[PDB]
Parts: sequence; structure tokens; C-alpha cells
Amino acid sequence: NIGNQLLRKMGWTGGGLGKSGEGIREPISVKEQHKREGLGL
Amino acid sequence: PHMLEQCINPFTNLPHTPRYYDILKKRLQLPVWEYKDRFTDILVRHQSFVLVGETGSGKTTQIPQWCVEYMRSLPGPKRGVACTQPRRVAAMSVAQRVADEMDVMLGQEVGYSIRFEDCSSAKTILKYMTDGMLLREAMNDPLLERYGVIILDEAHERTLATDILMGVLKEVVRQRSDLKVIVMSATLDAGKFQIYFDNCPLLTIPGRTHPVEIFYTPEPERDYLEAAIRTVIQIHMCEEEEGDLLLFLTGQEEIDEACKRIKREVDDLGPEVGDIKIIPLYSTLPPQQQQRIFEPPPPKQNGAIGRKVVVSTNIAETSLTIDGVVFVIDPGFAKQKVYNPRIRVESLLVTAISKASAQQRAGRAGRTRPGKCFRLYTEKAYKTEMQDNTYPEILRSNLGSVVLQLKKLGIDDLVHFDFMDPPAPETLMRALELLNYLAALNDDGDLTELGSMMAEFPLDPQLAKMVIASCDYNCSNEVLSITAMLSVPQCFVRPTEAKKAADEAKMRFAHIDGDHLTLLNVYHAFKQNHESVQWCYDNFINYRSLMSADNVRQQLSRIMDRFNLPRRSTDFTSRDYYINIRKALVTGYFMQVAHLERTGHYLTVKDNQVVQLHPSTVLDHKPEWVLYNEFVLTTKNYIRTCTDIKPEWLVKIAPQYYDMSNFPQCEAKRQLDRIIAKLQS
Ligand SMILES: Nc1ncnc2c1ncn2[C@@H]1O[C@H](COP(=O)(O)OP(=O)(O)O)[C@@H](O)[C@H]1O
Ligand SMILES: [Mg+2]
Repeated sequence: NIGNQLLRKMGWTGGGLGKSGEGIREPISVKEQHKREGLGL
Repeated sequence: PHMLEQCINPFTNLPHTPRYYDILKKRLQLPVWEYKDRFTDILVRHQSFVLVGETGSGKTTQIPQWCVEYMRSLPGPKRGVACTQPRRVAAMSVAQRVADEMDVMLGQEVGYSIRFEDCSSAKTILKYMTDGMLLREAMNDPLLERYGVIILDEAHERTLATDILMGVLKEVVRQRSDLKVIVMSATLDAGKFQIYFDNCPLLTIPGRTHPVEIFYTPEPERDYLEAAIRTVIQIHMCEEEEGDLLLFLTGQEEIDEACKRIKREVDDLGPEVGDIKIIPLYSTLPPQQQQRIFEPPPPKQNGAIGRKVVVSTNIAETSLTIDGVVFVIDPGFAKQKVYNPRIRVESLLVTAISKASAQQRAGRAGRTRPGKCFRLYTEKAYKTEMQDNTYPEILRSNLGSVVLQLKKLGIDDLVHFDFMDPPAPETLMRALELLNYLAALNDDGDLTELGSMMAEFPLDPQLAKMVIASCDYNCSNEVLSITAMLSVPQCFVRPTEAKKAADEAKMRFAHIDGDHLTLLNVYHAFKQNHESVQWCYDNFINYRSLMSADNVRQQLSRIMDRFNLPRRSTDFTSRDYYINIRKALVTGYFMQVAHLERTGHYLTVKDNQVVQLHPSTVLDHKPEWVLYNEFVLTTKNYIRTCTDIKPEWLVKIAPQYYDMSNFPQCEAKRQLDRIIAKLQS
């Protein structure tokens, strides 16, 4: 939890980052493309 | 406010050249010129403002020149103008262009700055630089006092460095009232930039895009590169009207293969098929190759229309314009470097673009004349499979190097830093955790002396740490060479039709302990054969990659000299030569290690990714423990650039990470426990 300690040490409480706590809470997941299949196959 | 302007070059006090005036006639017709006075009226009354105009408006070439003219009107010692570009090729190409436009030599009054490529001098008063390079200048110049105007261009691409620069500049203008900041973007983005700079003024250039007909496939394509080549040749043969082609692909190797296949299928009709000039465009091209995108198409004897086909990455989506392009082919994909913080995996990904990107690509078909855009997908795929907008890079990236640069900049509170789009807490956690493991931050999260010096290297923190720590292993000379080779494109040329021959040439360099030392073998051999083009061909070595590695190594070694970091080698006759280098690799890449499991696959330590050695590896056997440079996330997981390491080096060099009180149960932990208990027996 060494990264969560350094974060709460910075002043992080919970929820999103940013100067108003407005940031997304969870990371976005990017869908990868396999081989050269066209979009929507 | 009004300075004497005789009709001489103000940098030479000699008449302008004939070409200067020819170019000047054309740029007075750019859409931005109409607005020059309205721009000036804003510039002299406001500290920051936003300028929005479609690609092709004249933003990047003309606005920085107007800022130079503004700077020349101010009293005191002369300062410069900086204009940041997300894209290397845009910065270098446009700096050459604007040097011409200003009637000066590139690198004198007009220059550029890319990582490892500084083309500037004491005379430089206008500098196009990547946004990353401006953030690096801020580390040793926190208020950026070398510049009187800073222009953040292509802001709509929302790169990591641009987003950080926006927050850094927002703080700088609080401390400096003389500095002008200008944000330029192709799109309004719901006034996001204006709001962010405290509701600053906005100047909007009307667009001049001609109509563009869009065509969709009837059904999904099974191969988008095959569809791309097919579409290109049909456009070349079936369109009556003159006009050039712009095909969007996703990277350098994919582009080259397309360029070869287009030239063959086209050259497969000797007569009466129009000449086509095939031009690649991707991020690492030398200036001589970059500039080919601008030279004119072939001529029309029996009326066969001549055309250019530019086969390009999304460099060509908004960052420059190739006059004459009328047809765009849009497979609908781009390449992104994605970071998954939950498993600590970064990887190059090919992904579907956003509707926003698709509209820009199609817009490039309409700059010169009415155009056409061939989207290689169905309209329902456009409507239900493509997101409205691209995610800002900050939301899908590894923040390790950005956190390190912010801490170096003295920005300690990264939770409340004014990100336009703040990243997820977990991602910021992994960045802090990484920098702590590397001893760049201490347990309080404060920058250490090692951290501060790592930040001076324009390298991933893992590489910077490795370079610095290798001095203590008396092998920094060789780890420098390896670092330079890892900082440039693939050095092994492997043609589709000559795989065996390329692979046999590669094995001439293979080190028994793996890929990192093979790169050392290639670089050493390159140097001892005097940088020969012929020797590169003889050995299927990429001449451009090796010349680029040599430049990188030279520039890195100046950083070493500046910090008095010794450049050392061990006796080549001793066993410790290759053992010291392999140990040094662990100092930076101890988190990228995989263990050979009983059934022959690999398992990455802690994160437990099932992977296999990448097929391009020189390893002819499976070491029980491998350190790897790159995670490759295709149909299978591969680890690429792999070196045999001993597990006792993990516990001795990076015991904070190889902490057996949290290490998950696995075969790797069983071996490490045995090692650790033996050390204590
Ligand atoms: N490198 C170049 N060589 C020749 N012409 C160029 C070059 N760069 C730009 N131009 C000309 O300038 C025009 C507008 O350029 P630019 O300042 O880059 O626009 P923007 O940044 O708004 O998209 C281009 O359409 C082309 O006519
Ligand atoms: Mg531009």
C-alpha cells in the first residue's frame, strides 16, 4: 500500500483528484484491437 | 506599439530575398491574416487567451511570427517566443517552414527543440519545441524567463505534457505579469480552455472546409490494411478529378508494409496507369524524409492522372496540412500507449478512434477542394462503436515520469494540482509507488537527491535509475549504449520476403544471455565498422536507428558529465563484464521480471501475467528468470527484449519490491524464500 500512503500523505482523502475533487474515480479501460479486423467486426 | 519597419531583413539589415516575398504573397491569404489586428488588440490587453481555428487556418506558422513582432516592440533585453507541438514532425517541419517565411537560417533566429535534437542557438528568438521539451526547460527555469510569449498549440490533442503545461503555466502567470500565454486548438471543446484560464478571451477563425462526401462499407472489414490498399488503388483508377490521397495507418512498420504493397499492386500495370508518388509519414523520419510530403505530385502521356499518396499516422489528422489532398482513407484506428494501473502493465495498443477524430480525418479531405472520405467501416459502427471523444491522455497513461517532473518542479501536492482532467487516484498511487521503489521519492513522498538527478534525464524513470546506478557496477559505458539502443526504433530489419536471411543476420549479434546484450553487440559492431551504411545492409541492421542511437548516447553522456557521473567499463576478459551489466539492468527493471513455470510459460512477478518470450527474442532457451523491457499485448501476452537474470540479484538489489511479507504465493516466491533462508542460515 506504499502508493496509497504517499497519496494520503499528500492530503488525499478519497474520491477523485483535482483541485475540487471532480476527477474520475476509476481508471478507464481501453479495448484493444487484435490483428487487423475492421471496426465493428 | 509602432516600430520603424524599413523593407529590410531586421535580423540582417539587408534586403529580403525574392523567395521571402513570394512566400509572403501566399501567407497573406491564410484565414488567420484577416484577424491580425483583432489578435494584436487582444494580445496587448490580456495575459492569456485562446485561439481556435480549423487545421489549415495558419495558426502554427503565422501566430508565433506575430508574437515575435510583438516582442520586438518591448523595451529591455530581448526574450523569445516558444510554441509547443505535441508532435516531433510538426515541430521540426514547421520550424523549417517558418525560418523560410522569416528569411532566416533554421537554428539561428528560428529553431526547434526535440528530446535529443536541439536546433537552436543564442540568436534563437522563436523556437518550436515539443510540449515535453518545454516542461523539461521549466525544471531549470521555473518561470520560463527565456520567453515573453508561450504558445501551447494543438491543445485539443490533450497530451499528457500539454495538460501538465497548462497547470504549470496557470501558476507561472500568477507569479510573472510580463508573460503572455496563448492556447491554440482546432476545436472549441465547449470553451474548456477559456474557462480553465479564468474565462479569458477567445478568438475564433471561421473555417473554410469544402464539402466532403463520406462513404461507409456495407459490412465490417475482416482486414483493415487490405481494405486500405484496395481503396487506394480504386480511388487512383476510378476518380476522374485530379487530387492526392491521404491514408491514415497506425505506425511505422504498418505504414512501410502498406507502401510496399501499394507500389507492387500499382506497378503491376505497366502502361497507362497514372504515376503515383508514395510517401510515408511517421514520427521518427529524418527532416529530409518529412519534407517529401510537400513536394508536388507526378505529371499526367495518355492522360493518366498523376497523384501523391501520403501513407501517414494521425500526425496528419490535425498537426499539418498537405495542400492538394482530396481523398482520405480512414481505417478508423490509431496506436496508443496504454497503462493499466491494476496490473502495472503499459503496452502499445491499436484502438478505434473517436467520432471526433474521424471527423477531423474527413475534414482533411476538404481543405483544398470538395473531397471524399472513405471510412472502412459501417455507419452503425460509426454510431454505436465509436465514442464521441478521445479520452485525454492523462486518463490512460503511466504518470511515473510526469509525477517525477512535477516533484522536480517543486509541485508537492499532486492531489490538488489543477489538472484539467484529473487522473484516477489509483494511477497516481502507482506512480508514487514506482518512484518510491526506485528511491526517487522517500517514504514521505519527497524528492530525494537521486530522484532530482533522475529527473534531469529525458528517460523513463526506470532507465534513468539504471543509467545512474550502473556507475556503481563499473559498467555505465555499456548501460549507456544499451539505454541509447532502447531509446530508438527497432534496429533489426526483417523483410516479409526474407525472414530467414534477416533472422540469420540477427543471430550474428546474439548474446547467450539475451536481448539487452545483443543490442550492445549491435551498437559496438556499428561503431567498430565506422557507421557504415554498407555494413548495415550486409547485416540487416537499421542504419537510421543506429545513427539515432549514437546521437542519443552522445547527448546522454553530456548529462553524465554535467552530474559528474563516471563513464566506466570493466575488464572485458573477466566474467564480471557481462554479469555487471546484467546486474545493472536489475537496478531499473526489477519490476519487469518473469519466472519460468513448470509447464513452460512465464509468469510476471507479483502481477502474475501469463506471458511468453516474444518470438523476435534471440534466446535459444528459456531462462528460469528473465528481465524484460516491453510488455506486448496482442492475442497473446509477450514480453520483449529479454535477459537472463539470477534471482539472488532481485533480493539483493531491490528487496523493497522483493518483500516476502507481501509477495503472492507462486513458484517464484518459493525460490526466493529458499534463497532468503539460505542467506540467513
Ligand atoms: N512546411 C510547409 N511547406 C509548404 N507550405 C506549408 C508548410 N507548412 C505550412 N504550409 C502552408 O501553410 C498553410 C497553413 O499552415 P499552418 O500554420 O500549419 O496552419 P494550422 O496550424 O492552423 O493548421 C498550409 O496549408 C500550407 O499552405
Ligand atoms: Mg498547426
